[PDB]
Amino acid sequence: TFKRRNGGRNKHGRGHVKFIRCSNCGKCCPKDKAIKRFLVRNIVEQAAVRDVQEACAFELYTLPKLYLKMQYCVSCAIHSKVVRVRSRTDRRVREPPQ
Amino acid sequence: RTLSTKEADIQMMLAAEVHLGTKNCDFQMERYAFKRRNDGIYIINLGKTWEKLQMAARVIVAIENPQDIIVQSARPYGQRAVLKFAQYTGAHAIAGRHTPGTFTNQLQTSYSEPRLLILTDPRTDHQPIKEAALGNIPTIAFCDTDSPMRYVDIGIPANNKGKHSIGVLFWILARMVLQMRGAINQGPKWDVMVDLFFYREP
Amino acid sequence: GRMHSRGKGISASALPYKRTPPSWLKISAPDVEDNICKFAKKGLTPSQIGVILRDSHGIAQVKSVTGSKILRILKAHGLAPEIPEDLYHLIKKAVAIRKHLERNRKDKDSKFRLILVESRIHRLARYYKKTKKLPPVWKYESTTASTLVA
Amino acid sequence: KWVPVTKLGRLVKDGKIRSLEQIYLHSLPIKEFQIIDTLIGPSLKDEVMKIMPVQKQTRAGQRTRFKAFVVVGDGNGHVGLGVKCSKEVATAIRGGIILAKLSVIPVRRGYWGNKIGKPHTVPCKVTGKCGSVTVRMVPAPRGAGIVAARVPKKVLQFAGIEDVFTSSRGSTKTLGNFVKATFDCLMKTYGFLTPDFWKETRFTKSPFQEYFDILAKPAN
Amino acid sequence: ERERRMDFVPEESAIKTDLIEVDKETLDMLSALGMSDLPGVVKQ
Amino acid sequence: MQNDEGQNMDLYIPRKCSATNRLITSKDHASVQLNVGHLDESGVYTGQFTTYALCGFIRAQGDADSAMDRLWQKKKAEVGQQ
Amino acid sequence: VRVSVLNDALKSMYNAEKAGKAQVELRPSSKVIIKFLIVMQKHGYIGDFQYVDDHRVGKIVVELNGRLNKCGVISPRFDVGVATIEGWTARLLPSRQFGYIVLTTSAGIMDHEEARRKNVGGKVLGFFY
Amino acid sequence: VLPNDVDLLNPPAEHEKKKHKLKRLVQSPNSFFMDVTTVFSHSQTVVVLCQPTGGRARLIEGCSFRRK
RNA sequence: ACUCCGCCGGCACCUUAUGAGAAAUCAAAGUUUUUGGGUUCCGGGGGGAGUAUGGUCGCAAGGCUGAAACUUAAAGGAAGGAGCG
Ligand SMILES: [K+]
Ligand SMILES: [K+]
Ligand SMILES: [K+]
Ligand SMILES: [K+]
Ligand SMILES: [Mg+2]
Ligand SMILES: [Mg+2]
Ligand SMILES: [Mg+2]
Ligand SMILES: [Mg+2]
Ligand SMILES: [Mg+2]
Ligand SMILES: [Mg+2]
Ligand SMILES: [Mg+2]
Ligand SMILES: [Mg+2]
Ligand SMILES: [Mg+2]
Ligand SMILES: [Zn+2]
Repeated sequence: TFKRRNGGRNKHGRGHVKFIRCSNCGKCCPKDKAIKRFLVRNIVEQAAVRDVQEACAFELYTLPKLYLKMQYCVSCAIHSKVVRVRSRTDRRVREPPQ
Repeated sequence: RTLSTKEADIQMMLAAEVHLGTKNCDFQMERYAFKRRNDGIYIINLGKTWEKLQMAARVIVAIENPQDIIVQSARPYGQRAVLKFAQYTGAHAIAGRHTPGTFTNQLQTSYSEPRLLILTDPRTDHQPIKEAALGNIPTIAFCDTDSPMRYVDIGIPANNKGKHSIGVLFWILARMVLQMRGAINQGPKWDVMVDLFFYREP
Repeated sequence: GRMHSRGKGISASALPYKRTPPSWLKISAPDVEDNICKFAKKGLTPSQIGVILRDSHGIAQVKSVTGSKILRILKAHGLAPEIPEDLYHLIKKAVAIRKHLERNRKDKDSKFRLILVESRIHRLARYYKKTKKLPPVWKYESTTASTLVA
Repeated sequence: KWVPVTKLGRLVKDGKIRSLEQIYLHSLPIKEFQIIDTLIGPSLKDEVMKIMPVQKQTRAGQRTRFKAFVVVGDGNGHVGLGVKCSKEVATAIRGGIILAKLSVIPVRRGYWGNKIGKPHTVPCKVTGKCGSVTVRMVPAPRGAGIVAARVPKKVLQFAGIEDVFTSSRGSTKTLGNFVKATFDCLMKTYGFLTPDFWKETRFTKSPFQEYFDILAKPAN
Repeated sequence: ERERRMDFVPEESAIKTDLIEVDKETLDMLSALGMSDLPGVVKQ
Repeated sequence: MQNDEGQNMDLYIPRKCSATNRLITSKDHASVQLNVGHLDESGVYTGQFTTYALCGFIRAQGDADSAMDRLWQKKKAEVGQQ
Repeated sequence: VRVSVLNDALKSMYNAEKAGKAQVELRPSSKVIIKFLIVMQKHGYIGDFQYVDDHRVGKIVVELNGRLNKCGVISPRFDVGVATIEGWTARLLPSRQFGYIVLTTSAGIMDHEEARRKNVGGKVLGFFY
Repeated sequence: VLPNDVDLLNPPAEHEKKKHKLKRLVQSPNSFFMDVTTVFSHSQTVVVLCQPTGGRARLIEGCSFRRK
């Protein structure tokens, strides 16, 4: 039984795609199959912004942000709850959630 | 100068924005669209809209018993026009939600066997249109540029979204049905006011 | 589609329904054939003779003015090359690939294309021998091919 | 007694409609089995084809329901097939008989060669499909008999077919699809446009339009 | 409560037959019908 | 259909779709038969009409609307309607 | 590549007829296609068809009337003597009362009923009913 | 347009205009000649009156060309 | 560079059945008992078995070609309105 029209990856009109290494376990996974999430958050957690802002040595200073691109294998994405098992009808929804 | 019955109706339909279509046109509605403007909106050919209204009226008058005609609307803007349309033409109006099995389940109280079915929008009234195809029930429907034509025998190209467009269309159709019965005098005028068909918000 | 690929292109010329020359074309058939012979003696081929006539003389189709195709006109004057133009260009391409391939032994892509070009040479040469446009014993030889062309 | 709930039920109850062909002509659904008993009732003849138990797995055990295949027909061009599932064998049979009547179709019959006597075979080559089962019927000469397996043969006899050649492909041991495929090609006998149907259509008023006044008046 | 809707009818209809605003494409649509002489129709 | 003598041997003659010319079978519940009324000089229904039958096939394709429009554009020019 | 222009012509008509089209274009045209259409036209299975000259091969537009159930070629074109026509009709035609097999004989392209009258055999082109 | 709302033998002159040159009922070229000394609209040669391109040759703003 | 209309070619996607299918599903896996456009390869219950043997290629690992005796009743695929069920 064929579960997905895309076969679980995103590859059309090409033979080979070089793999990436899972950010969690290091497993090799084709880049077009890996679950990718681009996390942008303040380098200082919200629980410490007040303290760090009070101790600032500059009248004005914008706290930088932390940019991290996370690439998971399927096993880690499911285990870490980055993605969840969806019903047969909901599997086709490709739009990101709210 | 004096305006013919067609020029007066087309003048009335222009004021109600009956000619303003959607930004998308179904391939089976292209024959009624006139031109597309740079805005992307399609303009319905009001000349053909009037002709289909006449054809629909000819089908309605041929029904010996008006109670066999059922006119309904799912969206609130048309729930007022259908009630008034059935008041003057003698049809049977069903405003609100259509109960599945009405045309097929012979044992439920709401069961009916209409000879004709009138609808305001095929896209929103897909249930009665789908169910009418199980009982040899022809259907008339007001169809916008992006309306599916499946199981629609007579499609009237018009704007079935605006509150004024829906009211005017049923007002003109009700007048045509009565004028073809000889109940009222010919011409583009009618003692009834069109505003009785427009949607009355709470 | 293409003989030696998966291409499915359809781009091509579309001849008009009017086979006669336009009313604004005043050049006569003897004048046109004089130019065709004049260009052939300069080394031009039938393909690039018609291009000059179309672009610089307003002659869309030589057959409409003269009633004969360019190659037929050249043959009547003994100016048709011994090797047909299209076969000549395939040999020239095969020579170019082989010359490139002698310095690039690891260019396996070129080695693949050389096989396709030479097989195209042999299919066309076979046809020309059947129609007697080439000598009956004519044979394509990679060793001596470069002497024929260029 | 019978209290019709449909327009056709009232007209048949009144007596305005007196033949199934008048209903078939307008392709009207028949939703009351008493209509069929009023038009071709006395000439019909039911026959249970098979009782098929089906099971649904449950926590406590397996729920067994019985599925009855019933064929009805007068042997003169009308045949019907009904299948009902019920918890009791008797209840399934009674409901299957009702379903068979509600699905009765007209079966067109023709002549193999010369048109001598009454029609005895199918008018053309006709095939029907259900699941993997395909049943083919080829016109046969008079006296050839019904060359078919038991399941198609029973249906063809009730339809009034006397002589036909048949062939099958697929899982005919699936009786449900075998009988349904046979019934499928019998209803296609009126769908094939032969040259004798090329004559232009002369429309007639439908029963609902002809008797609007009788239908307008409520029945009490 | 029928009077809330039925009897409610203003002295002036919401559909003004005069001063009808139309687009360039709409005017050309009426010309094809030969109805470019309507009183209300006027370009924006 | 007709025996060698002449007697009819069909239960009935099914209608043919006015657009596609297909036969309409007894179970084609998506097929509809439509009537278009005739008017007089004044424009009042005169009790006369033209009948059109459509098969479920064409209505399911969504081509009934255009088929009816063409069939009426021709018929009305023949019976004087306009 | 294009092997049988007749197959393309008849396949196009059969698909158009099932979709309920009134017209259909056949390209390329050939004198075999035209003579096959004429046999269908004489028996009232198609309406008026028109040949368009394009200086290359031509095109044909065929008017359909909804009477054509199916039309197809038989490939390869087997030889058919007069005595073997009966077997072919029992195979390709719905019944012994309508439907025609088109043959190419030395006397011209004709249906199998005309071939029996003239007592001439030939090769099968196609069939229709 | 729907298949039955069009006539294959008499298509609108605007529809055939936008069809591919090879897919019209009769093949017709989209090219033409013009005066300036005739020049082909899609000339592959450098005349500098016209500059060849992937399609129509780029003409010069200075001179005026007359189609013929 | 961007905006709008269109043509040809390409990787795909979305809706839909008038189609097909055991179904999953497929705009081709459609135009098939109403069976025929052209052509190549290839399958005939499950195992034994890609094994034995012979040949051939390879430095080798192995590749290509490739059985039988015998054994077995299954192995396997999909899973009023809607679905062949
Ligand atoms: K993925
Ligand atoms: K090219
Ligand atoms: K594209
Ligand atoms: K139930
Ligand atoms: Mg699994
Ligand atoms: Mg590619
Ligand atoms: Mg790979
Ligand atoms: Mg091609
Ligand atoms: Mg090849
Ligand atoms: Mg899909
Ligand atoms: Mg086969
Ligand atoms: Mg085996
Ligand atoms: Mg049920
Ligand atoms: Zn991982």
